[PDB]
Amino acid sequence: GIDPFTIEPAWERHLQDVTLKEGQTCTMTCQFSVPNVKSEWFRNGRVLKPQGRVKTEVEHKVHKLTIADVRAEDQGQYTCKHEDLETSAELRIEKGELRSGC
Repeated sequence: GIDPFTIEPAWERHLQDVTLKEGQTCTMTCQFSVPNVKSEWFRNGRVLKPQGRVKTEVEHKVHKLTIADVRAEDQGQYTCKHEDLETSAELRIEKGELRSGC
């Protein structure tokens, strides 16, 4: 028969929409079927570069975006794209005092 034991690129777990308060470290993850491959990150359409708060990590299949001490400006629907295949999630900073304090 077929039995595809080989793993063709797939966005099996799409980027997840994270909502948090400022100052927290973010980690937006997504599962790209291919082991140890890199991808281009986009924040609101813009190519994301791991500068300052941002760190671009990659696991076996899952790709992660680490953002230490996030701000409301660190939002911007993140898209993890590997050439052809892409995924996206809206990053949301909630925020302030009401329902976002202690």
